[PDB]
Amino acid sequence: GSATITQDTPINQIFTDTALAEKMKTVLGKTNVTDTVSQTDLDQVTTLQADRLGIKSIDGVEYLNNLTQINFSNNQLTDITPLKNLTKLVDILMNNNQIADITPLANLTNLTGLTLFNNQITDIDPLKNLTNLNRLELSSNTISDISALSGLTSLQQLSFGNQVTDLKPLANLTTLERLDISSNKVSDISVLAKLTNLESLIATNNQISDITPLGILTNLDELSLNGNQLKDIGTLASLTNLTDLDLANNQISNLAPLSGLTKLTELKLGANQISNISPLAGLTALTNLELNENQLEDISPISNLKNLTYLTLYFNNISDISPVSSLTKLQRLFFYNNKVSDVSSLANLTNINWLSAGHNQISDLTPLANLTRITQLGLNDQAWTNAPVNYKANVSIPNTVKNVTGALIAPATISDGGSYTEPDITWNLPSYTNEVSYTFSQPVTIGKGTTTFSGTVTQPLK
Ligand SMILES: [Ca+2]
Repeated sequence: GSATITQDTPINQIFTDTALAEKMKTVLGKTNVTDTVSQTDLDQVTTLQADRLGIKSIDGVEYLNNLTQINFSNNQLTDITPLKNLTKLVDILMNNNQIADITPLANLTNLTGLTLFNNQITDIDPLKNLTNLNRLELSSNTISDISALSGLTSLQQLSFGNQVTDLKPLANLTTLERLDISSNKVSDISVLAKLTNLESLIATNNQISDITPLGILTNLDELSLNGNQLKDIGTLASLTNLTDLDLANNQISNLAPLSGLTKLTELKLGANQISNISPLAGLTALTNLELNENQLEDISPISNLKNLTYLTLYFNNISDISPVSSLTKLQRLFFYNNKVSDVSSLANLTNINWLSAGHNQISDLTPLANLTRITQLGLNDQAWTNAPVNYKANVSIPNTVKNVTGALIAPATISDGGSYTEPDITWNLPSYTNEVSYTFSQPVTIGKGTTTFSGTVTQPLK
């Protein structure tokens, strides 16, 4: 159960990997990799921090019999056979290698922490007797079967991926406080109802539609179900200790179950089917609210959310952005891809650092002029259609497009051979045309944020 050298031996004949030898030379207090070391020298090494060293082999590590902690994360390891007898090991950090075979860990029963995420592990049967584990991190592997976890009843933190469908091996792991099952193939989370000490559940990018198992998990303070197939979230009414909730990328329309979750400070509901946010009006502790990619038109319920610093509303059908004027603390406001044609209500949101409002109907930047704390800005690709007008071989309309300074922005292009003499855009149309149009395109900076303010304007002809 111990590898030893019988005579003093050069470091580079024990640690055959170039990078590891160089590291061990420093650890062992030698001045060259050809210098000899004794077994006594080797016996004094109890921890090894050898992360991000370009190590391809840990050959030699078997002679460090007294190791209790190792970090070989972010290397190029495949074979970990040298660990097989290092039974004093308590903690291993070995994420971000190319390890597939973890059979060498099977007898390391004093392990309490094991980090193996970002490897090429499928078979975790070697973990089954590591019952003193309190932390096990296996995300971003190719695990499809977690049967081996079923006896790891001291686990407090667990993550794994990326093939799992059957979570039933978790049933007896009631010591679990933090679980991350992101990026698996799970639909059935019934077993989670047994994990009543869970405080944090991250279950993103799965196939979950039924969350009724969560009903009794009232110790949850953090929950993420981003990227599933949720619609009915009635169960969440029970989870009154939630402070951070992510339900983005689902099919939710009815937010009433959230209305009593008044300890929420962060609520992420992007990419759902929400047309009404009245149930959020009482959630006044919210600082971060995401409502992008929904069916919103009216947003007046945000008016009471006075502590909002961050707000997303992009990809809705909002005409009236003005409720955001109630949010003095607002720092980031994204509402690109809406129908907003007036930003006058933003003029006093002096704390805004990030304003992103492309793909609206904005023609006049002057209300933004005193937003000098802006450091990121987006104003691309406005588009709108004027009220119809009566054809006319000779047709003329005024330019309304204003930069942040108040200056008119000259058209960049004009359709149907049309021309510009400030402020008039003038066409000569041989015969009847159903529409004419023009574009503008103006780089602009406010504060330190730079963008191009641009658009395409369509003029119907009757
Ligand atoms: Ca927070």
